[PDB]
This record gives sequence, C-alpha cells and structure tokens, in this order.
Amino acid sequence: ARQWQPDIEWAEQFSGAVMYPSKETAHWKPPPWNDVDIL
Amino acid sequence: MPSTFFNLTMAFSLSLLGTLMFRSHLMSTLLCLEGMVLSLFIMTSVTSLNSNSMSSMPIPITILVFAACEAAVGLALLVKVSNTYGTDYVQNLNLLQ
Amino acid sequence: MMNGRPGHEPLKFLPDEARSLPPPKLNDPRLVYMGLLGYCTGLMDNMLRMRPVMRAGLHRQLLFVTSFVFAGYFYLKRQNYLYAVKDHDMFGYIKLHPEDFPEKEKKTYAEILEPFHPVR
Amino acid sequence: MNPITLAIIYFTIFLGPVITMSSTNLMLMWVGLEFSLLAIIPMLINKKNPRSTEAATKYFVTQATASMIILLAIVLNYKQLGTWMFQQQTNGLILNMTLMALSMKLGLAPFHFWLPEVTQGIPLHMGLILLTWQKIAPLSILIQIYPLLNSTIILMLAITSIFMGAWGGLNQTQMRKIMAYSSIAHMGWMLAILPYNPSLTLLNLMIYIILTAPMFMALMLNNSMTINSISLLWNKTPAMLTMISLMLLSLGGLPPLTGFLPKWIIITELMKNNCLIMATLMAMMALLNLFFYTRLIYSTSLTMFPTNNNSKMMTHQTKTKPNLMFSTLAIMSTMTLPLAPQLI
Amino acid sequence: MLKIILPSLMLLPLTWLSSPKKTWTNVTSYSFLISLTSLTLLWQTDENYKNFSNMFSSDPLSTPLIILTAWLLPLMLMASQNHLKKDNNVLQKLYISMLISLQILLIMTFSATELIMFYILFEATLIPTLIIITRWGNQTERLNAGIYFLFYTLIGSIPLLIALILIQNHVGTLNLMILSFTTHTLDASWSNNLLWLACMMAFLIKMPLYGVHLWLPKAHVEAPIAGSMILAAILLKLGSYGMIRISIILDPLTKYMAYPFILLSLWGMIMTSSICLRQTDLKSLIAYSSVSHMALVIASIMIQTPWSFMGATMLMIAHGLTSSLLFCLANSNYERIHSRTMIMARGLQMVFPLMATWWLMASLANLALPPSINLMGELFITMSLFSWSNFTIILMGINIIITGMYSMYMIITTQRGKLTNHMINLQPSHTRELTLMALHMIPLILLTTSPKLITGLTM
Amino acid sequence: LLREHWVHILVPAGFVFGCYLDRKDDEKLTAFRNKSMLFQRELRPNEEVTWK
Amino acid sequence: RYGLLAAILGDKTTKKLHEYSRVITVDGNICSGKNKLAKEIAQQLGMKHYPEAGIQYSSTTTGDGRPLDIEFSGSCSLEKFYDDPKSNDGNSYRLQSWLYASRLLQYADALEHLLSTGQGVVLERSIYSDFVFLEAMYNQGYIRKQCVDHYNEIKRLTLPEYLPPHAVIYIDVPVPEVQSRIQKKGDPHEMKVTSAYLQDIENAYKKTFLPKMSEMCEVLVYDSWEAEDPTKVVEDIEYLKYNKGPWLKQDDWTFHYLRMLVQDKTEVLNYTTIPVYLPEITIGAHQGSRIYNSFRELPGRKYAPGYNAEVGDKWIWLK
Amino acid sequence: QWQEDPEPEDENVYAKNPDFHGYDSDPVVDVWNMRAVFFFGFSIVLVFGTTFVAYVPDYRMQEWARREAERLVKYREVNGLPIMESNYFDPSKIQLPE
Amino acid sequence: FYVREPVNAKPNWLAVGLSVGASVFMWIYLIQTHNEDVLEYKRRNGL
Ligand SMILES: CCCCCCCCCCCCCCCCCC(=O)OC[C@H](COP(=O)(O)OCCN)OC(=O)CCCCCCCCCCCCCCCCC
Ligand SMILES: Nc1ncnc2c1ncn2[C@@H]1O[C@H](COP(=O)(O)OP(=O)(O)O)[C@@H](O)[C@H]1O
Repeated sequence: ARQWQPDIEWAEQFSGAVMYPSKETAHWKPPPWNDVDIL
Repeated sequence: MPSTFFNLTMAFSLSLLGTLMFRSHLMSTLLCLEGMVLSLFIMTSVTSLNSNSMSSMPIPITILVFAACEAAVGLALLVKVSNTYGTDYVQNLNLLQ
Repeated sequence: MMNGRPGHEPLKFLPDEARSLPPPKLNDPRLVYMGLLGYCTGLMDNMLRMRPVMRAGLHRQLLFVTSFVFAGYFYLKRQNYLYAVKDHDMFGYIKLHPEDFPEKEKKTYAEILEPFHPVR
Repeated sequence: MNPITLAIIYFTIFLGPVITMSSTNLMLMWVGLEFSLLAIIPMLINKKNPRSTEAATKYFVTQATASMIILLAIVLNYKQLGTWMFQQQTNGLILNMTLMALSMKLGLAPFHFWLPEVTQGIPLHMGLILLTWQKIAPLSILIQIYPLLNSTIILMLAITSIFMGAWGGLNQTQMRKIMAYSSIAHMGWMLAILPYNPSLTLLNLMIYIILTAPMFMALMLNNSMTINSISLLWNKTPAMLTMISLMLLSLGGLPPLTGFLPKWIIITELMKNNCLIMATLMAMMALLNLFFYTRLIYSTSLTMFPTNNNSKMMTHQTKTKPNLMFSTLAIMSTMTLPLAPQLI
Repeated sequence: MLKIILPSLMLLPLTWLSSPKKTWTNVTSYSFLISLTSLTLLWQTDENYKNFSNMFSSDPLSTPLIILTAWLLPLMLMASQNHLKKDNNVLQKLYISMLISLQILLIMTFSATELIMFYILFEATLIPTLIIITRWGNQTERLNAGIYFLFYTLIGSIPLLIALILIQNHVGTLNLMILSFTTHTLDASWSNNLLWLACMMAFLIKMPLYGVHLWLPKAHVEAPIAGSMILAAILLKLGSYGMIRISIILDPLTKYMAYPFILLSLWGMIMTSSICLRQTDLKSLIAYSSVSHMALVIASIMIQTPWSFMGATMLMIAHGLTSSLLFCLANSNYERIHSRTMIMARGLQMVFPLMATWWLMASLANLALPPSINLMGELFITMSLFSWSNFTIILMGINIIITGMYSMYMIITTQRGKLTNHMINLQPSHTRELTLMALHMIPLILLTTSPKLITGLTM
Repeated sequence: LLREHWVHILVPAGFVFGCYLDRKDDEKLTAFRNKSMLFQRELRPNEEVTWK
Repeated sequence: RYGLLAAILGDKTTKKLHEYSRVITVDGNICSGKNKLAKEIAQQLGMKHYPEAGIQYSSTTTGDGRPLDIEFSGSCSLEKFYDDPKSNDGNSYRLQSWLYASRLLQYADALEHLLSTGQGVVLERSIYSDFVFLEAMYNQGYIRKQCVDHYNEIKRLTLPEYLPPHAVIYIDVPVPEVQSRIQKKGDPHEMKVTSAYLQDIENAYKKTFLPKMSEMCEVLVYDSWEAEDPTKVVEDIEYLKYNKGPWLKQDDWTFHYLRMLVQDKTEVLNYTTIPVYLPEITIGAHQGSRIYNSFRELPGRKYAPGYNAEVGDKWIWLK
Repeated sequence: QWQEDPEPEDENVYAKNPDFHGYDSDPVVDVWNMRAVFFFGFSIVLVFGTTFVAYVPDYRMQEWARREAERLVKYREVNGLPIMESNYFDPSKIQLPE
Repeated sequence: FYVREPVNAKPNWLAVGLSVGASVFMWIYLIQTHNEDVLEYKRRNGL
C-alpha cells in the first residue's frame, strides 16, 4: 500500500501569488524567490 | 484663536486630504506632509503663547526637530526611489501587490 | 483593574505583603508541571538540533528543568498574591458597601412553586 | 552595517518603544513613536532590493501621517485642557483620532493594507520586529488611555480586522503575508477587549509574540517564504515539522493548546460585559483563520510534498541550528494551557 | 480516576522509550491491564454516584464508556499492527501514542465534572483523530475528509463555547453536579430557543444527525482502521454523552424545541438505512449503518423518557462494539482484497471459514436478533418513541425492515456466493485478525448476560 | 534488576502514583468527614476516623 | 564560531590578505590539461588547490568523507551522461544540477578558506564556468528549454552573492585536440562524446564565458603550448594587476557578512533547492523519504557531528 | 516523469515463518506478541474481569430494594397502611400558594 | 571520524560549568527561599 503522497500536480496549485486565483489576479505571477526583481 | 485656531486646524485637514490622495510625484506628498508639521507647530506655539504656558515652549521646537529628521528619512527614501526607477512617481511602487 | 489600588508598588514584582501568604509548596503540581514543561523544552531542543534526544546535554536538561522550576516558584508566588489581593479587595467592598450586596433569604422549596412541565 | 551604526539604530528601535511606555507626558510618548519610525526604516532596506525601497516608502508614509495625526490629537488636547495628556473631560473626537491614528501604526482593520505589503518585502527577521516589537509601542499608548476610548469604534475595528485578516489569509500563499494577515487578526482580538479589560490585551499580545516569534524563526531556519518552500521541511529538517504543526494550530484557537486561552478569556470577558453579539461573530470567523493554518499544516506535515534532488545536498551539510529561543518559546507556547489560571 | 488516567499517560513514555521490536507488546499488554483497573469503577453498590475528586467524576452514564474507551486502545493497537508495520519505527511510535492520547483524552472527557472541561477535552480529541485520518489515510481524499471532520465539529463547537460561558454567568458554575441540583429553567423566549440550539448543535453534529452527517461517511472511508474504530465506537458517542449531561439545564425548551431534530432523525433513520441498501463500498455501508443507528439515539435523548435514555445507553455501548467489529473485519477483507468494493471478494466463507462466523455474529448484532443488548436497546427506544406518538412505529418500522436487508446483504454478497476466481490469492487469516474480532464479540456476549451495567442514568 | 525491566515498571508505577495522588484527594476533601446527616455516628470506641 | 563578535574583536579578512591571495580558476574543455596547470599554480603560490567538483565531492566534504552511494549523492552518472544522451530519466540534467551544487559548495568552501586563512585558492572550473556545459547540452538534444531556465534561475539566485573570480586562467585546445587527448586516457564513456557537443562547450567558453568574465576579472588565455609550462603561466599571473573588478569594494565590514554566508553551507545552497518542480529534479516523496531515512541512518550521520557514537564520538552526555 | 519508487509488493509473510501469528515478521517477536496478548487479553481480563464484575455486590442498590420493599410491604400491609400512598412529600409539609 | 572535525568533538567545558553550576545555584537559592519563606509566613501569621 502507498498512502497517496501528493504528486506534482497537487503541489502545483500552491504556487502562484494567490491560492484562489481571481479573474485578473491570476494574471499575476509568483514573487521572485531571491526577493529581487528584473526590471 | 477661537476662529484663528479653526483656520490652522482646517489647514491641517486640507493638508490631511492632501497626503492621503496621491497623484504622480511622491515629493508632493512629502511636501504636503510638511505642511501639517507647520500647521501643528503654529497651533502649538499659538496656544502655548496665549496660555502664557512658557514651560511648554520646549515642545513647539521638539516637534520641529523630530519632524525635520522624519522628513530627512522621507527624502532619502525618495532619492532611493528615483535611483531605482528614475522617477518619484508612485505608480512605480506597485511591486508588492 | 487592580492597578491604581492604594499602596500599589509602582514597579515591584511581589510586594512584601505577599509574605503573609503561604509559600508555594515546591512540589505543587504546577511547579512540577513547569518542570516537565521544561524537560520537554530541553528534549525538544536536542531533537531540533539533531542530537541523541535523551542522552545528550544532560547538563542542559538540568538547566532547563531547573530554570523553568525556579521561575515557577517565584512566579506562582506572585500570581498567588495577585489573586489574594483580589479577595482582600473584593471581600472588603462587599462590606464597606453592604446595602448593595444584601444577604438574601431563599424560601424553602416547600414555599417556592417552580412550575412542572410534564414529559409524557 | 558598520557595527556602530547597527548599535545606534538598534538602540533607537529599542529606545523607541521604551520611551513610549515609560513616559506619561504624551509628547514624550509621541517622540517614542517617532524614534521607532526612524529606526525601523534603515533596517527595512538592508538588501536594498527594488521590492525593499517600495516597502520602506510605504511603511514610512503610512507611519508618518499617522504620527502627525497622533500629534494633532495631543496639540488639540493642549487647548482643551492645559494638560499634555488625555483626561476624563477630553473631547470624544480628540480620542477617536488617536484610535484611528494608532490603529494605522498598528495596522488594524480598514488600515490593514500597508502591513501585508511591507511584511512581503522585508526579510524574515526584520519581519518579526516589524510585526511584534513595533506593536508594543502603540498598544501601550492605547492601553494607557483605555478608560477613555470608544467601545463602538474599537469593536468595529476589531471585528473588521478579524474578518480582513482571515479573508486575506485564505488566498495568500506567501508565508510572510500569511503572517502579516494573522497579525492583523490577532491584533483585532487584542483591541476588542481594550475598552473592557486592558490586562487581557497584554495577554493576547504576549501569547501572540510567544507564538509568532517561534513561527518566524521556523520560517527562516529554512528561509522559506513559500508554503511549497516550507512543505519540503520534512527533507531539510524533520524535527521542526512536529512543533510547526502545533504552533500554527495554536495560533488559531483550537482547545488543548495555549492559543485557546487568549480567545477563551477574551470571550469570557466580553460575555461578562454582555457583548454576546460581537463576541459570537468574532469567534466564528476566527474559525476561518484555522482553515488556512491547517491548509499549511497539510502541505508541511500531514502530507509530504515532492522535493528536489539538490536537497539531498543540503541534508549532507550540517544544518546551522535554530537558536534555543525556538524551543523555550515553542513549548511555553504550544502547551502552557494547563497553567492558564496564573497567566491571566 | 487517575489510575485509569495516569497509568495511561505513562503508556506514552513506554511507546517511546521501549525497543522498536518490543514496542507493540509492551503497549498492548499494558493497556489490557489498564482496562482491568478501569473495571473497578463498575463497583457502585449504591445510588450515590462516585465523585472521585473536584474535577473527576464517574456516574452510571460515563462508567460504561470509560471502560469501552480503555478497552478499544488495546484493540486499536492490535488492528493497526499490520498496516503501520511498514513504517520507519518513529512513525509507528507516533501512531501508537496518538491512539494512546485519544483514550487518555476520551477517558477524561467521559469522566469530567465541569462541562467546559468536556469542551476543551471534547474538541481536543479532533487533533489526535485528524492526524490519524490525514497522516496515515490511504486515499487521495483524506485531506478533504480531514477538512470536513474539523470544520463541521469546529463550527458547531464555538456556539457551545459561547453557550457554556453564558450559563456560567447566568448560574455561576459549569459543575455538572451543581447545575443539576440548582434551578436552571429556561424561559421559552426566542433567545433561549437559540441557547438550546447552541448547546445541542455541537453535540448533534458529531452524533451525525440526518442534516449534518456527510462528515462521517467521508471520514471513515479514507480513515485507517484504528481511526474508523475510534470514530464509530468512542468519537460519535462523545456527542451523545454531551447531550445527556447538557439537557439537565435547558429543561423546559426541549419539550417543544426537539420536534425539528426528532423528525429529522426518524426520517433520516429511514433514508440513511436505505442508501446502505445500494452502496458499493463496504466501509461506506457500515458508516451509514452507523448514522441510522445513531439517529435512533438522538431520538431518544430528545424524547427524554427514562426508557429512552437507557435504551440509548444500551445501544450506544452495544452499537459501538458491533460497529468496530464490522469496521475491523471490513479492513481484513480490504487488506487482502486491496479494494473497498463490496461486489469483489464473493464467497469468502469458502476460503476463510471462521472470519465468516465472526461476520455472521456481527451482522446479527447489527440487525436486532433478540438475546443481544443491541435489540434490548432498540426495543426500548422503540417503546418510548411509540409513547411520544403511536405513529412513530411506522418510521421506526421501515428502518427495522431495511436494517435487516442491508445487514444480511453484507453477509450475502461478501461472505457467500461463488468464490472470486483469482483475485490475488487470499492468504489465510492471522490469529491477530481473529482475536481482534473475538475481543470485540466476547465482551458483547458477556454484557448481554447482565445488561444492568450499561443501562444508563435513568435506570 | 534495572535492565529493560525498568521500562516494564513505568506503567505499574503510574498506577501506584495514581492511587497515591488519589488517596491524597480524599485527605483534602475530608470536611463533612463524618458530619453528613445520613451517616453521622458517634465515633465507636478506638476509632478516630469514620472513613479514611 | 565566526560572527560579529569575532569580527568586532579583530578577525578581519582585511588583515589576512596578501598579494598571492586571490580566487583563480582555470577553465578548459573536457580535457584541457587544466588539472595539471592547476596543481602547479597551486604549488607556486602555496594556493590551496581545490579539485574539480565531483558527484561525491559533497560527501568527501561532509562527515567521514568516504564516497556516498549514488542514490545518496543524487543518483547522477557522468558515465550514463555519455552512453545515454537525451535519456528518458534525464540523468544528464540531474548530473548538471548536482554539479552546480557541488561547485557552489566548493566555491563557498574556497571563499571560507580565503577569508579565514588568507591563503588564495585555485578552483579549476567554477560556478562561473559551468553554464558552458548546459549551453552545449541545450544546443544538443541533451536538455530541453525549461530545463535550461531552471538552471539559469538557480544561477541568478545564488551566483551573484559570491564575489567574482579574481582572474580566470584559461586553456584552449581545438576540438580535434581534445578528442585525441581523450583517446590517450581511454574510458568507454568519456570516449563517446559527440564532437559537436565539445564544439558547443568551448564555444560557450569563447563566445560567452571568456568575454563576460574579462571585464569583471582578469581573463588570461593560454594556448596549449603556453600550457604544460606552469612556470610561464604562473609567471603571468604574478604579472597581472588585480585592479578591475567588484573585489575592490570589499571592506572588512563587508567581508564579514560574506564570510558568515560561506560559513553556512546550508545557506550557500539554500536556493539550490528552490521548490520549482521540473520533473528530472524532483526526488518524489516516497523515494525521497526512503533515501533520507537511509542517508540519515549512515553511521555518524544519524546525529550532528560530534554526537553520533557509532564512529567513536564521546562525551555526548555533557555536550 | 519525476523520480519515484516502483510499487512495493506485499510479502507473503506466510511463505517464511509458516507459523506467522500476524503480529511481526521475525518469529520469536510474533510468538511473544501473542503469548502475551491472548493472555493479558483473554486470560486475565475476560476471566478475572468478568469474575470481579459478576461479584460487584447489589450494584446500584437493586439487591437492597427487593428487601426494603419486602419489609415495607410486610410492615405496610400488616399495619393496614396503603402500600404506596398516593402523595409522597406529605401534604402538611407543602405550603401551597394560598 | 569526520573530515571536518566536528566542532563538538570535545565538550565546551565552560558551557558545562555555567550550566551545571548555574542550576545548583538556582536550587540552593530556591530551597533556601522556601524554608525562609515558610518561616516568615508562619510567624507573620500567628503560626
Ligand atoms: C492534548 C493532546 C493533543 C494531541 C496529542 C497527540 C498529538 C500531538 C501533536 C502531533 C502533531 C504532529 C502530527 C504529525 C507529525 C508528523 C511527524 C512525522 O511525520 O515524523 C517525522 C518526525 C521527525 O523525525 P525525527 O524525530 O527527526 O526522527 C528521528 C530518527 N532517529 O518524527 C517526530 O517528530 C517524532 C517526535 C514527534 C513528537 C512526539 C509526539 C508524541 C505524541 C505526543 C502525545 C502528547 C499526548 C498529550 C496528552 C494530553 C492529555 C491531557
Ligand atoms: N557541468 C557539467 N556537465 C556535464 N559534464 C561535465 C560538467 N562538468 C564537467 N563535466 C565532465 O567531466 C569530465 C572530466 O573533466 P576534466 O576533469 O576536465 O577531464 P580531465 O580530468 O581529463 O582533464 C569532462 O569530460 C566533462 O564532460
């Protein structure tokens, strides 16, 4: 038996700058891991 | 002062309405922010002066000394911003969304 | 609340008046709990730092079980006082303002007639 | 930082709240607030990343205007009573200003927008100070003036904060902002009981500090600002998975852990004072806070998220340890409940 | 009652300190004896109940349970030695400790004088249970099931917290002894009509009522066998124990504020019983059987007639033992079959002769065969319900016919018919599996000999 | 004999402690020792406690 | 430990630096003889010569130092890299990602030796010269585009913090040369390396790496002939002037923080484990948990250094 | 696809240890984990427990009440008093709202 | 043993003596406080 450990897809949702993505909110992208931006 | 302390107070509210509604340049806020400190300094000095409360005159100035540095910090942030974005415009400050 | 009380010690931990109260028995369940609370802190530390959980820092384990407990006796000693002040204060008022807290007579059930709702 | 500067700043960030608390002349309370504002801004931009300058410039403007409003209240009082300090007689509007202003510096309710954003752009460390050693100062000023403030407003800011904090948190996935949102919420409970029993505000704060300080030093042990990042905790450092689980459920009000006491006694005090309307709604959405806490629980502990091969490399190397404070503040926090009577 | 509790706590040190190979026997052997110390509480010999000390008490209603709570920890630890025997030696010692804390907490909750002590311990039991269900749950959906189990109980719980703090202010102490010997008569206002709902709703939720029972089917489905045993045998009955001790106050309102629930439960009893009739997952069917047979209980703790109450006390202890027995044997089929589907695995008696006898006795306990406490229980609730309104027999009469049908269908399509051609060959029965069962039924046979002990407070 | 039987003595010891703590509960709740109405009797000869 | 306390009281990298103290890397193709030049340059100025980063370089770095089992070291084979290019399991990308982590550890260990001892360090290939392998791999069917992005993201997140190589000694030997050089030391795997791939490595060296580091650091190139003559190359290094570059601003109070970073290996590679789930990199929870329970149970690893009795540690009851 | 383990089969513990009792894989632990479970389970809980529970005396007073009735019924009938008078709390004690 | 000699190879003997010695000062002050305390309590009140 393999109690189902979460796969990649279950993990994917928790990425993104907002859990429950809105209409325009989803357009956003996760913050840079280094806390420094490219602009 | 009965109505001379209402002009200064409304000056502070007109300066309040200013700092709270931004528009482009950040400097205009900071500058506005200072308009309040002047109004507070004037009102504190005015009442202290007509209450003959000399023990309190220290405050009118302590208010300015702390307000000046406060502004110093504010401007260094401003210079830091138009070094990172080439402008003081607030819209630029929208990365933390 | 209890601050502003007459005689309040402006920054003191436990005013000497608290001497009058009994000292907390060192084995008071609470102080013993603090002890266990402490031992666990110690054990937990060892764990988070990846050391043999129980067989390590046997000096630290002692510092912990003995720091927490030390703290307890002197804290409980106070919290005990605070509660004791509360009664001094509360009971006193009940008297100084007696009319407001009047003794009441409770009619023997014989007299009182609570209604009976039948279950049926 | 030239270690000298580090000292001057840190001293100010620490003299800042302490002057506020110790003094009675409100003016001296205002400059205590002013020094905290000046000291925190340098540390906030330590990385000097583009996000950081944004953080500080917001924090500063929000802090500065509130500071000016607090001063106006003191200036107005000076003319309604010669005293430099709020008294029974104080005009009601004078006090309400101080509530709004101080509720902006503390960031409660409809002024809760700056905190989540500054908590997002500052380091985890300076995040803690910005959340917990900067709330002590303003709260002190409020707790001192509690007898005089309005029960209605506080309650509205209290309830609003609870809701905003909860709702905001549900969507957030960045940890720094999840904590910012929690702080808004807990800050709400604290200000709810201020008019009735200030002494409980000081409990609902300490417990928040004894809960949040371990929680953040946990987030940074692995410096994870993402839940996905904290979820691989099981590989990076397995032991903290157990206590991270209890501390987060403790932050929410679940009964065996220490976190229930602040909510329980605040509810007991509000019902003693008859707010069984307000208290009920607060407790209910308080339950929303646990949902997002447990969703994190799921990712970090109850379920094991997939990790990266390069992680095996980080395991090899000895993990720099978590300070002792973590333990002493994790246990005193996760389980002191059996000792509640003496805490209150 | 600190021997039923302190020695229990010490189990935790033993699960941790003991050798990885010997951890299982030290824990199971010792809690069997922990149950033996629990039996001392049964020595009543007088009407006056036993107030051990200020915080800890045991009256006829709690005593029959404290013993069951202590009894199942041994069994739970024996039913989960298989799954959980594939773990890393520190996941086991966590599971064993989790099971240990449940009865420590549950023993105290059932043996608590202060109603809010009940609340704190009451809602704490969710922590150990949620970990058992979510951490070791086999299916992808346990994260979901855990959420359902935490929120339905939690949203009900905060209203009770407000209500109990409310009565403390109204009366001045939440001590069940005093609250009983003091005059707390609600006044049928609109507000009180809410208080009553606040106190009963949290208890009505974990005692699945027809309206809020979706949490229990989802929870037991993916929960490991030990969690499913705990939820059915002790966890759900926490709600019943609460309704018995809390309705001492709120005495006048339940006369007329109960109709809504009573009708919800009796119609619920029929529909929950019926959907058992066509449900493909065996663990699913036992769970709805549990909802229906618990819907009878909320309809006896609300009619409030002496017979109802002890009908309830009889059925709760009895159904607790029977349900576990059913959940335990369901697991034995699940581990060899590897699927929860009822249609697969047909004909087992042909290959597992005895487990089938245990299956038959468990089903006869499930339906009301007469020389069983299970029947005495239903016979009594049935009587009072009839007294409440003679028409009740119709609805409590469609349930009996349906209960017979699904109970035997579990035996007919799982333990009879032609053998499944060649599922993974089904290894013979372990002696642990069979004992875990024997340990459930031998007490069911012994209790049926002298029903007086589990009759409740009323009689 | 403490070699893996000091483990086996953990729980047995908990019982002892339990009973002790329990019998130190009676000692506390000993008002109305014999002052209850249904059970008030004159201490029979050579008995200083009706119930201990 | 090294911390502000130590730094406050002396312990300044400023007082421990000397002309011979620099970060010098020598980079070349798969076989540039850089191994030899390195040792010599090292012998010349006493520079601690760090060996090229390996799969088990981290294991040699940590604890016992005995080589770890492949699965414990991330299951990477350079050997399988070559015999099975564009593999279904992606051992080649996993090999490259582990290699970047290994040099990150090596570069950080090198910087720690440089700022503490004061001695310089020759590190052969570096994090700065790792991208050429990936560029060539993407130019070939070896790695797909996202795989490239994931490496670039890790590189952008971690490499900027560390100071640049002072100078970057370089060898060049045309692809024909290296292939031939391969034949001399025969190894079935190393042998089967498609030339075009070697073409892409050097190219990425010349086109992108060589100039890029030429501004920030002293790039001196040496044809093969200049090479094999460590004396001459060593001479030239001692000749170049260490002026241009970001190293100029490293005041003592700035070095302290850099030191405290390299002093903490768990941070050096903190961003190497970022939760970006590309399929090759993912451990997977069930496999990862097993590899962990097994790596953590190795003697001396089940507890922190100094506390595991298996290898003979003592005094644990008072530590 | 990510790296992860291939499904682990479940062993036929009955292939080795043909005397498997279901508790643990190695044989001696199994034997000593049933020799202590049947014993502490059945031999001294179902037996000693039922012995003690059977001998609890006059549980909840229902052995006392079948005699007290008998002497009350003996006393009430012989002295001519009603066997169960119809008011329990005497009417004289009650002070009905006048 | 260890390539990088564990920093914890041999105990920080200061950390023992301020950890052990500190705790023994705690007790001797704590136990002292109690008996001393009991006394004052006893005499402060009648006995
Ligand atoms: C009031 C009661 C509340 C509920 C009490 C029972 C639940 C306590 C809370 C549990 C919350 C976490 C649940 C999920 C945890 C998952 C942990 C896990 O997956 O295992 C890995 C973890 C770390 O492994 P590591 O210790 O590093 O391995 C050593 C190898 N030599 O392995 C470990 O962390 C091992 C150590 C864990 C800590 C010990 C926990 C023991 C159980 C605590 C019971 C406390 C009972 C209190 C009863 C109170 C009654 C009033
Ligand atoms: N980042 C990398 N990706 C793939 N292969 C690499 C990487 N770094 C080094 N290698 C391989 O390591 C092998 C040995 O390199 P090197 O030590 O220069 O050879 P030699 O020891 O013969 O001089 C080379 O064939 C090269 O392909």
